[PDB]
Amino acid sequence: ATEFGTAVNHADLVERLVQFLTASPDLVAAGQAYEKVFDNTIPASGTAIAVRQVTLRAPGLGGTDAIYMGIQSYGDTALDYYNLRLMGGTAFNPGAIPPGGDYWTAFANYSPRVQLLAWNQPMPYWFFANGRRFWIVVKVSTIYESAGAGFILPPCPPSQYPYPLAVVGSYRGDVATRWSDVSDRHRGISSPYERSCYLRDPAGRWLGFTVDGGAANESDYNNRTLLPLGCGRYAGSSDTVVKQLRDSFGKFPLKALQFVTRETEGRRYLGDFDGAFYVPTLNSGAEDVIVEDGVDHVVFQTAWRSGNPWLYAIRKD
Amino acid sequence: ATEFGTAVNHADLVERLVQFLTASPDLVAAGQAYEKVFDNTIPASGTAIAVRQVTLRAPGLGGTDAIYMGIQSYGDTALDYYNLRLMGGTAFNPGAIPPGGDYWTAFANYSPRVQLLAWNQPMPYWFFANGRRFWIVVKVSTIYESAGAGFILPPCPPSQYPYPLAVVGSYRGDVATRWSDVSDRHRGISSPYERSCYLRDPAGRWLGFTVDGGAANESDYNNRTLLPLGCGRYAGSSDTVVKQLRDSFGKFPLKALQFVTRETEGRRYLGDFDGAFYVPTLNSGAEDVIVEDGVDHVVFQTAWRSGNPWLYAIRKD
Amino acid sequence: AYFTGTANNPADLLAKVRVHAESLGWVTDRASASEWLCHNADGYWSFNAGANQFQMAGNTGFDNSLAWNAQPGNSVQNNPYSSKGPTVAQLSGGPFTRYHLFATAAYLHLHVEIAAGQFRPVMIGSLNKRGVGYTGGQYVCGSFIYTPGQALTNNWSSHPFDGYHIQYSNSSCMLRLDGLDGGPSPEWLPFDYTTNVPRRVVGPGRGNYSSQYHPDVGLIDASANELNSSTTTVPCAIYAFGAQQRSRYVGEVPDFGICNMAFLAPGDPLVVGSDTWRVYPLLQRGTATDFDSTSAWVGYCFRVV
Amino acid sequence: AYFTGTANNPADLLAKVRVHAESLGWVTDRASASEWLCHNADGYWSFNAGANQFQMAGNTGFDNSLAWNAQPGNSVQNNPYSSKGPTVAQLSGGPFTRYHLFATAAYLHLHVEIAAGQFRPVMIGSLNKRGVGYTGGQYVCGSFIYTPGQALTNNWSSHPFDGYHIQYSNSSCMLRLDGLDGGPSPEWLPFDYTTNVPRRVVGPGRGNYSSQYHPDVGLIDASANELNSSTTTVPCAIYAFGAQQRSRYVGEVPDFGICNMAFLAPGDPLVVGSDTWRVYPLLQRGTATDFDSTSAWVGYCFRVV
Repeated sequence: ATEFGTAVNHADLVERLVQFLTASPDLVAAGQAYEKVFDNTIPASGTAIAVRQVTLRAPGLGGTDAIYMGIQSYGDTALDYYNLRLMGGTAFNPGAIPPGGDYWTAFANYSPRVQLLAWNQPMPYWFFANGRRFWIVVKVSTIYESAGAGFILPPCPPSQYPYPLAVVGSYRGDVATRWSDVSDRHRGISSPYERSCYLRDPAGRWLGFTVDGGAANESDYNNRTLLPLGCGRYAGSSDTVVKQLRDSFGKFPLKALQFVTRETEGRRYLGDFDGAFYVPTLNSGAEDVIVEDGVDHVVFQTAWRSGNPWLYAIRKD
Repeated sequence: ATEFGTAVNHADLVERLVQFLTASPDLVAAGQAYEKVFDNTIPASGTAIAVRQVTLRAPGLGGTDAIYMGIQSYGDTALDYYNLRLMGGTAFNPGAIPPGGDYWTAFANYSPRVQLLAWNQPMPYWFFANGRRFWIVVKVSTIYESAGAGFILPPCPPSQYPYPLAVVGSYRGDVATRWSDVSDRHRGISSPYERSCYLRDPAGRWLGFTVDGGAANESDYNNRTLLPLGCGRYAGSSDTVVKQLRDSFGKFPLKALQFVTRETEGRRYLGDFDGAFYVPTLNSGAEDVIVEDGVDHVVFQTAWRSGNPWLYAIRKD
Repeated sequence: AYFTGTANNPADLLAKVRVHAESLGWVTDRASASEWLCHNADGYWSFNAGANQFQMAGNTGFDNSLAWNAQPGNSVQNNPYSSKGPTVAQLSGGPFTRYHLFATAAYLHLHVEIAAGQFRPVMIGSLNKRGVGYTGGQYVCGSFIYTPGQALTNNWSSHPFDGYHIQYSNSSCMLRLDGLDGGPSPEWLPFDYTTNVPRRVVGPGRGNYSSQYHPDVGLIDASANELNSSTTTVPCAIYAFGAQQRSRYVGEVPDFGICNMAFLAPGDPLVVGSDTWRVYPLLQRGTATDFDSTSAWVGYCFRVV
Repeated sequence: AYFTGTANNPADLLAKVRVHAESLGWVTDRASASEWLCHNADGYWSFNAGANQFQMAGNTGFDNSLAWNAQPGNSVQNNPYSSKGPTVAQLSGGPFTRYHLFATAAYLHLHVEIAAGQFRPVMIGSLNKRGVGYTGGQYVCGSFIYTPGQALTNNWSSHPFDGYHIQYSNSSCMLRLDGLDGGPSPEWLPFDYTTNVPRRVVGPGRGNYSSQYHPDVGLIDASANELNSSTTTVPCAIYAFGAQQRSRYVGEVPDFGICNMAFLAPGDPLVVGSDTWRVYPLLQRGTATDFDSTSAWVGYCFRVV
């Protein structure tokens, strides 16, 4: 379910991920391994790296769920990037690919893509996976890149809301970007911004969540945010308790990340990240492991800055 | 299920409505009668008419559904409006009424109110009702007014979307109006405008539909409209076929009314009006009856005008 | 009911479809290796096979001494067009990957895959009256391509049941409506909008094109449901304009619907109710906004029996 | 566990709650008709009953020769406030309609309905350590009303676990945190935010006020679900501020949550899981925006056993 190592290049990383998903001892023993339903390389690379397209199937823990993802590898030698794109869906249909174009459109309830930034070089990596969700973390020098997708845990029975699919990435996948970018829009999972976290509304609507507002982003998503880091909505001061959070006598408190929407029509609470928590920064940092009740948690920070409100921990089991 | 008559006043009109819902031979014989869970008169009338509050429960055709509705008779003699406000919900709780305030807030998943306009003087009426929806139409002199609410008919199994509750009225219930209003916002069911028709999304979000856009209305509702009368979205001319629709050799074609939402996130087909259709105005008008396959249909026109877009017919069974 | 096969040349399709029709009881007044003069209890039709295209025309009477485009009450001379041209379906050299044929006693539908991703529909039949009393209702449609290589679905292009096209010579499809506005019974109304002719007809043919004139275009756009990935059938209502721009609904296309393929492949099944539906693209699948080089995602949902 | 009854005067409530505590096994070092000095395995508390209010104060030691507000390590003298005032709960001096008592070996919760729609809750207990190693954690809260007739929830008002109040004399609730920033072990931190004192504590007390300082205010705002009319319990986290303005999570209130009463009545049941919940309004229900004359829809949830 967990794997730490170094991949010689982005390709090496992707087949390492697929072998981990399809052959991890826990996954195979528990019958939670994922099934590959599509694997092609349609484009004719020119001044660019070969593009690998993979779509994988997912049963979930109980074996009764139908979950479909997609993964793409895209890069350009001239600009020196090897972006890895991600997306999700509820159905796949290979024949639904038009002559040319692309295949990601064939996914039922296709959603805008998120991506992870990397390049062809030995990169230390961290894999976390489970029958319902998977998380990716890559250590880039002093920068940490992360993304993931899976099922959230709503407080309502799965009978009426059986598809709580969520997809999150550091940056929007609609544009090609270089990992050396220093813009604030490039951040981690805990603090989505400008189409960095999409979630399937029970009404089959991929509602984006942004911790902070943005003129470029659509007005609809400004009313739905991640409360734990979005405390500024109610607080009347820039400085709040969250930004100044600190450990307690050596104990690092793990705070759950929530999904909430508050529009004119109504209010509803959706669920919580499975294995992602917020933690302080002082006297700590990335790569740190903390044990709470016998379960370990790793520490990571967003690429933009390593500040208190931009630091999160991920459960490793 | 159908009743034509004249109510001596608004209070008597509501009285006759409730007696029709209770003791209608079809309703009682089939056991489809509604249940009255609340009936109270909280306010102390001053220079205004007594206010009647009613909450009723509908079991539906199958007897396994849970439908909750409320009706209010709000009036002011000094202004001489005896408005009849309507709203819907999923649960009721009498103890959830605050000291003062109102009770409509106690509704679980409360929605903004729609209303019906009339005044205290004998008034012809047309009542249509069924286990899943009801329709009210009153001929106010030169003005025909109408409203109603109930369940739409989605094309998907009821197992996953069991609450397709819809509420529609001639005008928004957030303000008081005199039935001699001269604003374009006062119109009929077929064409809602400025919060005149609300529908409960499968995600429990009450989405209003408007055939025509409006600056005052929220930006979100602009992209979701009723297609039959909203053909201007795609047509490149003011005059279109629908405006010029006419009967064919004495046969009046009936067109079903439509619910559709086309947002950035995605598209979806919600349902159709049960017993309401669009028909032309030529060589015809209100109080006209047309028989199709042994089923009769009445013809009504909006308060604004009797133009071709401003006319619809209701099935009478 | 449902037939499939291959044809190296259009004459092969000609032979196979006539064989099927004759086996199904269709009455052919005259037959040949390249020309047809057939009829049924509903109406009369005439077809001619060119080197790389089919020529079709309606008919009301028979005369063996008249050419294929000179039968009594022919659409060539009895149409508002000044050009006086018959229906045309433009195809390729003849190499066909496969053809799917739907045959009934009242209508005939054909969908030929000329090449990988290239499809050309052909439609013949009569509209379901649905209790509406009118004489005629026979419809014959073809597929026309503007120019290979350039914008394939350009504005000048015409398609079956099209509601928007620019062309002064040929029409993709027609519709018969006898005795309209007190005129002579033989009347073949073409699918045109920009000619401003007193009498004309319009349909959802093009699907969800930007300048498509039909109120259901929204229904076709939203045919695919994002909630449960469910797709529904939208009746293809047709409209006829009177002498002074007064429209009259005429009917719906039998066993035919137009549906979106955002989330479906050519020929994939989606059973709705006890009836089964077959779905095949109009010309060629593209992206959402590719309304120039291909047919975007407009789909032809049919009922298979 | 759960008790109910009636009381004409505060003394009757005092008598019945002491009877219940003694029946449960609570140790009362001194008992009287109006003054108490009681303690348990967790901490020491002292209470006094006034004509129309209760006076509460924490304690660390016992001395029978000292007044009710002069016990060793008293909160009156060991607090940052210059006023040096104890906790106060402003009740009425008339017949209380009803009350609800939750009694346990570690905490005591009281909710008194002084009149129709009027409620005055009282909380005493110790926060769940949750494995966090710290000395103290005893909390005593009271209910304060600014002025009858005018805005009842005005800014100057203070409430249990409040995070924003304006007052220089009295505090509605207080918390114990020993040995903070190297200071003497006896420390009784009050709930204040605007005093800018080096050491203080804050809580979600007020609920969803406009200027409430807590990151879970949104969680309380969204406690009610528009989907299935389902409500969820939100842990009430308490935060503490150090000299260097670095906050430290301290714990959560045992068997206590906050939720919106937008779609429930006072005392309506909603069993979430195997545990049962009792929900009652804080002071008085109003509308969504009635943050002046009433307590809006903030609801106090207690786990009934």
